[PDB]
Formats: sequence, structure tokens, C-alpha cells
Amino acid sequence: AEFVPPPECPVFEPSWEEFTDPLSFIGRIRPLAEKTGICKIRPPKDWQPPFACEVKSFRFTPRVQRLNELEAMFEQREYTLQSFGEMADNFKSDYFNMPVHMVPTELVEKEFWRLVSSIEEDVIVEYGADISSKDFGSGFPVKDGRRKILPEEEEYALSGWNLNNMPVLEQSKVPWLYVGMCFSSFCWHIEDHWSYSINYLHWGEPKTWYGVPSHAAEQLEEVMRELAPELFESQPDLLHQLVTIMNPNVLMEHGVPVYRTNQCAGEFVVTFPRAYHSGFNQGYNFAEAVNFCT
Ligand SMILES: O=C(O)c1ccnc2cc(-c3nc4ccccc4n3CCN3CCCCC3)sc12
Ligand SMILES: [Mn+2]
Repeated sequence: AEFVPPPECPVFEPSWEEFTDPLSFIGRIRPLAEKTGICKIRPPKDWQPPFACEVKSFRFTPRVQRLNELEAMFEQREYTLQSFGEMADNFKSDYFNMPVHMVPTELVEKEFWRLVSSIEEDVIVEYGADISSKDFGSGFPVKDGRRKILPEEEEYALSGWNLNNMPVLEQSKVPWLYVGMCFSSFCWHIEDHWSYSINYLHWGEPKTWYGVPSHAAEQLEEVMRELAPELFESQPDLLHQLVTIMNPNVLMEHGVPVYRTNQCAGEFVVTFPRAYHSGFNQGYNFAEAVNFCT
């Protein structure tokens, strides 16, 4: 039948007192959030960092994504932020025959998973994924000198929730940028070294997430290995994770607990250690993410 949305993951709305430092806050929500794999954090209403990327010079060549590439078993355009947004909005409004902001998030979700398994329709999108923040700057203001920081921006340049200020060292990395369009996606994966990840949506349409708690990681990997094609089943996990696309209902039918969320502009998503996650974008948006350890 049609897609059944997984239950919603926890959403936290901390006060200014609880919003003091992300490390301590993540530590306190851990008893609940680690049981759901992912969680969403809404900052206080007055916490609004200004977008600090060099929009004039922001040029990139996104990667081509064919939604049904696994069910089928020549694709190779430079955009600006503006020209990519025009292409993205035109694609979505043309696909759904309605203004982009009027398409329900549930409809994009059900259509995405239908297209992923559809053998009759071949939908192709583009994703500006894994763009280094060293190339055109971070979405957050930073004390760098390459871009002037206004007095109203210094608070955000020094904020602990600025992803450039996260601790990224283990015991013995820069944020990445993601320019999304409708149906652009990332498949199921965990982070290197089982690290945390934190993801901020600077602006645009929501990013839809799916998460699995770490206690079900082995269960997910066994389901993924049982249903993956024989050519990819024996591949190392770092390589298999490039094509690990799977409908969440298939995991839920095999007893895997899965949670979902729509990450809206200005909201954080935190993934916990060894919490498998995947998702897709509802439309033209801009996200920034970094891995960190506690
Ligand atoms: O799209 C989001 O918003 C999002 C949210 C959470 N996790 C992820 C992971 C993503 C991803 N797609 C890939 C396609 C090919 C190869 C690697 C890919 N990777 C991980 C990239 N990884 C290693 C290289 C440097 C950057 C970090 S996209 C994404
Ligand atoms: Mn990730």
C-alpha cells in the first residue's frame, strides 16, 4: 500500500537557561534521545543567526541522483545559489502542479518513496551535497577576517551552537554544506567513529529525517544485508553505505524501530552515536552539518 509515516522523534524547545551550551544540553536529553536515535532542537525564538555565506560567489556543481537506481538493476551543470533555487522551485511546482509552499510534507514523503520503488517513472534530481565550508564560507558568522562580522553577528560567531565551535576531537574537521531540492536524499548511514552529528537548517523548505536508535543498529544491518542485492551485500559498510536506500516501512516490518521528523528552517537535528539515519529534502533549502564527539 502507501507509505506509513513512522512516529515522530523527540522535539526539544529549550529555554535560554537550557540553551547555554550544546554539550551539557545533549547530555541531559540523552536518556530519551539516545532511545530514538535522532532528535530535533528548536532554539529560542530570538536566536536567529544571519546567513554568512558569500552568496555572490557561491558556485557549485551538484551531483545527479536517480531515485530508482537500485530498482532498475548517462548522467553527469554548474549553478549559483540563485540559479539552483530557480531550478529547484520550477521542478517542484511543475511536478506537483501547485506552488512549492502549498505541497503538503506528507505528499512529498509518500511520492518520494513511491518513486524510489517505481520502475515505470524515472525521476532524476540534483543535490549540492558535501560542500566544504572552507570553499565559500560557513553559513554561520565566524571570526575569520575573510568576511566582516557586524556587532549584531558577534554573538552568533561565538555561540556554542555555531557549528564551527563544536568540539571535533576524539581521544588518542570542518562543517559541510548541503544545498537541497525536492526529492534530493541521503541514504542510511552512521558516522565515522560512531560520532555524533549535528545539523542546522539555515533556510528553505524542510528536511525530512528518519532515525534508528543505536540499540537496533545490528538489526538494521542484518535487514539491509538480507534485502540488498547480492553484488552489494558483501561490500564493506563504508562502501555499501553509498547505496543503502531502504523504505522505512520495510525496516519497521522487520521489527526495526524508526522515528521521523520534518526539520524546519532554524532548527537543529542531532544524531546520536551509531544511530542510523537517512532522509530527503522537501524543496530548496540550505543545511550545515558537522560531526562531534563527547
Ligand atoms: O543531506 C543531508 O542533509 C545529510 C545529513 C546527515 N548525513 C548525511 C550524509 C551524506 C552523504 N552523501 C554521500 C554520497 C556519496 C559519498 C558520501 C556521502 N555522504 C557522507 C559524506 N561524509 C564523508 C565526506 C565528507 C562529508 C561527510 S548527506 C547527509
Ligand atoms: Mn549523517
